[PDB]
Amino acid sequence: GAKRPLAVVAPRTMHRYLFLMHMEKVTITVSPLLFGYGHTIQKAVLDFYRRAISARSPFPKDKVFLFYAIDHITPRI
Amino acid sequence: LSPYHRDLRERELARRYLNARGWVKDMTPEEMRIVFMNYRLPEGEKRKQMDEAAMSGEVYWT
Amino acid sequence: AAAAAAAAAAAAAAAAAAAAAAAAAAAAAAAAAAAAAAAAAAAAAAAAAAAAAAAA
Amino acid sequence: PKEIGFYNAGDNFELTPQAAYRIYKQNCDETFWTRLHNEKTIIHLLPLVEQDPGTNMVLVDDIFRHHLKRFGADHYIYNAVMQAAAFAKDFPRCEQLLAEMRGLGLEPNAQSYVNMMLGARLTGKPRDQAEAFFREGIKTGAISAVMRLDTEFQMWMNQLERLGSFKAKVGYLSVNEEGASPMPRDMWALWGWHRTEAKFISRKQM
Amino acid sequence: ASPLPVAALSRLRITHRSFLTRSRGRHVCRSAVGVEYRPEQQKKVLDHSYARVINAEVVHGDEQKFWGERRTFYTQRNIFFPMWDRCAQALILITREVPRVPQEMAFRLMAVFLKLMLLPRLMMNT
Amino acid sequence: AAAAAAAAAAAAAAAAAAAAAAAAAAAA
Amino acid sequence: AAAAAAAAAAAAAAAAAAAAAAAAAAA
Amino acid sequence: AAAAAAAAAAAAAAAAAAAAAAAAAAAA
Amino acid sequence: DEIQRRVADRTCVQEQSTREVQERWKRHVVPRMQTDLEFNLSHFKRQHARGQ
Repeated sequence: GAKRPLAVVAPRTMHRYLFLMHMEKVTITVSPLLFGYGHTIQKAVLDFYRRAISARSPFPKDKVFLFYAIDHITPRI
Repeated sequence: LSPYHRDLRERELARRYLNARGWVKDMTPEEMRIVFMNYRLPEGEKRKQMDEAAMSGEVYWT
Repeated sequence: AAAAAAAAAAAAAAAAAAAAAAAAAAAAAAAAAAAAAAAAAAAAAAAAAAAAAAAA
Repeated sequence: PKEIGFYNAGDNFELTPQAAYRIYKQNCDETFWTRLHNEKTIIHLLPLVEQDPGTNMVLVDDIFRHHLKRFGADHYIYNAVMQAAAFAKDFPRCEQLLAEMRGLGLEPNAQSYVNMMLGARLTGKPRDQAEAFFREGIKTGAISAVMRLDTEFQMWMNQLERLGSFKAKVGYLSVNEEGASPMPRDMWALWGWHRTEAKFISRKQM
Repeated sequence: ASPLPVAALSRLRITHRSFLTRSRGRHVCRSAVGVEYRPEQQKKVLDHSYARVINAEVVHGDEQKFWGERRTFYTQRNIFFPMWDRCAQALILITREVPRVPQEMAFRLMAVFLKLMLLPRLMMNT
Repeated sequence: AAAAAAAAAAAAAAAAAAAAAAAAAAAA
Repeated sequence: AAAAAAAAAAAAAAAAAAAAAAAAAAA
Repeated sequence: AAAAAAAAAAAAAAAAAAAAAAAAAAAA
Repeated sequence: DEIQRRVADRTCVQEQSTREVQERWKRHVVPRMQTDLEFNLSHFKRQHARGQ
């Protein structure tokens, strides 16, 4: 639904923290059955989570939901 | 020596891969389990780990 | 074929899919063994499984 | 030698088709050969594919089957061969391909829908077979369009007709003249702003 | 020849989305390839209404302390626990032994008697 | 038949229903 | 009567079910 | 399998009832 | 081969381990593992829901 067309130019900065903006929920789905050692996208996503729920995060900690999945899911946010 | 990490096949050729480049070559494996162990780890758990029996009991069941 | 960009696979890089035992491959194979073996061995296995049912 | 490839008018090194296919034929089973290299070869084959669809399609299927038994099934390979069929003007082959994607559990990519609009177009079939592809592709959440659907679709069509194929009378692909050189006529040419950003760099840097 | 197992085909999906991205002024083609739950089962995931996917906080209460855990044992390095061990503990806990009820073992003890009592019932049915 | 009986005892009600339905559908 | 039961305990599922279809077809 | 069915088809109703009583007493 | 060898020498010493852990898992766990994980997760869900 759009009454007026979209914008043509976007501002550019570096976002150090995830902060609740217009988002009402953030879901993080990982199958622990998918597994490996060292730096992997698994580690990256779970680290996303670790950052969002950390002490210095402006994100409200009640709206972040971690989900363990059974079958072999490429971790998604 | 622990249920999972105890294998003679892969352990021997590991020792000989180390002996290849001249890492500690005078070692009987059983003194290797002695000279290398967590040194800040306390006494009882360390003699518990150096022993085959007390370390034989812990296995993933199912 | 001289320039490839970045390779991407079905599973993750450097992450292996750890095995899990599924429904049919276990159930139906157990029923197949129980089938083609005997009703004597299925009787003794019914006695060991009722042993595990009374133990449970 | 000019058979193997050369530096074309924009001073770009391009391989020759029939040079590419041979490189493929030798390196298929090589460890360093990745699934992208296959589709790169298939791409390199397209002009041949269009100028003679009968005898140059068989090569595409060699690559296809071979890729399929080295890496089971992929988006890369299906996109590629379906584009090959799109230039070879076989529509039924394209739809068949797409069905095989969905049946395999491969979720057709935005490029699969663009391939379908291309096939749909240059096989000389009416509009709205392409429009249905674009709209279905946008429902799926593959294509994301910012404008209303009609004008966006017009944009895709106008972008294809500029690009019209190798055999056509008008298009970008319809221009066959290539300034052919064994070596780029200027070695310090820039892709960037500075001399730092220069187009040609050492192979050990690249 | 399917990359997914035959069972998971009605549920899973394989998505490939390729992007041109800028790297130090240049442009590289990187794709995201992933296996994902299909849109219907996805909307059932976001609703928390979906089986086969369990909320983490029922597995071990309070993730925030679990993932946010930093090692305090004889160390002033406050580094987070490694990844491999958190994953390992998780997939240990997921896979533990549920206490199977003897009542289901009774339905299965009745299911064991199927053939014998069906042949014995078919012999006496004439 | 030991591990077959070990695995048989662990089956759930829906799983025991699946196995009985499949063993009855396969034979007779 | 004992030999038929000891022969039935040696039978498979395909065996007791095809003997079920044969005993249903015959009698 | 065929010999057991050919031997069971030649038996009477009382012999089949006695074999069903023996199969109920033995195998149960 | 230079590219993939240098990339491997960067991130690849790990999958060596990942392999033997994986097969350890398939040898000592998978055989005696439960068949149905969904009933397990259901169980956990109702258990947590009951406050127990």
